[PDB]
Parts: sequence; C-alpha cells; structure tokens
Amino acid sequence: INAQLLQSMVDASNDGIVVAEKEGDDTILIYVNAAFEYLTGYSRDETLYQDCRFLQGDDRDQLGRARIRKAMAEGRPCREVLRNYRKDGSAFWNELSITPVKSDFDQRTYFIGIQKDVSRQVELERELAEL
Amino acid sequence: INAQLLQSMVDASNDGIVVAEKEGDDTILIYVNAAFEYLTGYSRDETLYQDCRFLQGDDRDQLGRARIRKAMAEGRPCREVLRNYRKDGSAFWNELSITPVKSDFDQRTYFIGIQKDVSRQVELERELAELR
Ligand SMILES: Cc1cc2nc3c(=O)[nH]c(=O)nc-3n(C[C@H](O)[C@H](O)[C@H](O)COP(=O)(O)O)c2cc1C
Ligand SMILES: Cc1cc2nc3c(=O)[nH]c(=O)nc-3n(C[C@H](O)[C@H](O)[C@H](O)COP(=O)(O)O)c2cc1C
Repeated sequence: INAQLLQSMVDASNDGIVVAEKEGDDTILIYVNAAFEYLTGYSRDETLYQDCRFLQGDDRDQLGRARIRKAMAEGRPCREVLRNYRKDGSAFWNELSITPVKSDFDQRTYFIGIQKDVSRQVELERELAEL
Repeated sequence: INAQLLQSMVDASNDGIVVAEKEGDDTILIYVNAAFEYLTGYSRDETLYQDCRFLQGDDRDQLGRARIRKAMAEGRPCREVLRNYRKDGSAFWNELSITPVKSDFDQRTYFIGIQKDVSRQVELERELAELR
C-alpha cells in the first residue's frame, strides 16, 4: 500500500479527516480533506493555519473542549460530541475523534481529527421522544 | 503530508476502510483496517484474499450487486446501502462506498471500500415512519 492509495483512501472517507499541529495554546490545521470542506462549508484556503475553535462559534460552554484540551496535552486520544456551526450557520452535531500521532520525520507530535456528523440521529431521537 | 501520517489517518478512521484488487469475477481484499475488523467481526487473517460478498451470506439477492459490478467495470465510484451480516450473524446496514483508483506503482486498478454502519439510523427512521 503506497502513499497514493493512502491519499485516495483519505479523500474517499465519508467523515472529515484533518491534521493539526500544536502552536502553543491553539492547534492550527495543516491538512483538510474534501469531506471536511463539504461538512463545514469552508474551503481549504480559509481553514488552514487556524484552530478549529471557529466551528464552535460562540457556543464555548461545552464539556468537550475541556476533555479535548486535557487529552491533547497528555498525548491521549479522545472522542467527544460537540455542537458546531457551518459557514452558512447550520448547526451540526460532530462526533470528533482526536488522535495524537508521532511523525518520525521531525519527531513532532501531530493531531488527527475525524469529524462525523450525527445531527440527523440526534434530531430523530428528539422527534421520537416528543411523540 | 507524508505516508506515516496518511496511514495513521486510516487507522484512526471510524468507518471501515479496505483495499481490494480484481481477480476476474472476484475482488479479493489486500488491506483491512482495525475498524473493518470490529465492524464485521472477522479477523484480518480470515477476510484477506477473499471477495467481500461473504458479508452478504445467504442474502445474495440485492440489486446493488449489479450496480456494483457495473461501476467497477466502468471505473466509476459507487455507493450502495446493503444488508450484511457479521461473524455472529447480526444483520447490519452497511453504506458501502467503492472508489476505483489507479496505482501508478504497477498500473493496476485497485478498489477502495468505505463501510459505514447506519443500522440504528435505519431503525430510528423506520420507527418514526410507523408512528407517523
Ligand atoms: C486535529 C484536531 C481537529 C479538531 N477538530 C475540531 C472540530 O472539528 N470541531 C471542534 O469544535 N473542535 C475541533 N478540535 C478542537 C479545537 O480545535 C480546539 O483545539 C479545542 O476546542 C481546544 O479548546 P480550547 O479553545 O479551550 O483550547 C480539533 C482539534 C484537533 C487537534
Ligand atoms: C473494496 C470493496 C469492498 C467491498 N465491501 C463490501 C462489503 O463490505 N459488503 C458487501 O456486501 N459487499 C462489499 N463489496 C462488494 C462485493 O465484494 C462484490 O464486489 C459485490 O457484492 C458483487 O458481487 P457479485 O459479483 O457476486 O455480484 C465490496 C467491494 C469492493 C471492491
């Protein structure tokens, strides 16, 4: 399995896949896939080198950002569900999966983020409960 | 992005990711990530070098197969929602995504599969429609 096949495996992923490096208090993105651009509504040019905190908008009082911050500082994987907002403003429920990985090229730990949209299932459970 | 990061991105994927090659009427597997092992219940040793039609079991009557065979022969991506069964026999709705790709290393057309489990979503919508 070569890097070309691996790259196309990433581009064919249903969930969004991003890679982010740490720059102090903010971890900025260095790679986004096509699934991330359609999920968030942003393009690769306007999403690189910026922390993914913009997806949270002003909904900054969530339990996930705290567990995410603690796990990354300790090199621990974590999975949290966050309420994020697209460029248009639509709110989508994101089952984010962060995995710190060690790049042997520069011996720098990078962070991989898998974004899965579960907003449709959350709306189903709420609608069935109201019935 | 180097090849080590791309491999870690595949191993961290929630959905199952596999790579298969064409061997006539069959399309045997050559790579299986950890997600495909937990989702299908079959180990890498069992699922390798065999076509993925075994997940269908006895439910081989699905119109998605003819659409899959058409897309792979015409080198076109395809997505189908099929009824597959794990090793325990528990049925699960698999949103399969096949993307034919040309490996420049050997000029052989490989096929990338993305298995997404949507079992409960189908159950929830079915429960919603019956209540409506
Ligand atoms: C690789 C990676 C991907 C991330 N993706 C998202 C995301 O899609 N949505 C989100 O709300 N936060 C995401 N985050 C988390 C934020 O970027 C940020 O690091 C986190 O909210 C830290 O909270 P803080 O603002 O208190 O420091 C991601 C983090 C990493 C490292
Ligand atoms: C990479 C790849 C992954 C596949 N994964 C599945 C799968 O998970 N479940 C399934 O029912 N069919 C899967 N298929 C389709 C079957 O392997 C097979 O091609 C299809 O069922 C047609 O079989 P047939 O020739 O007997 O009609 C996959 C095909 C490819 C190329």
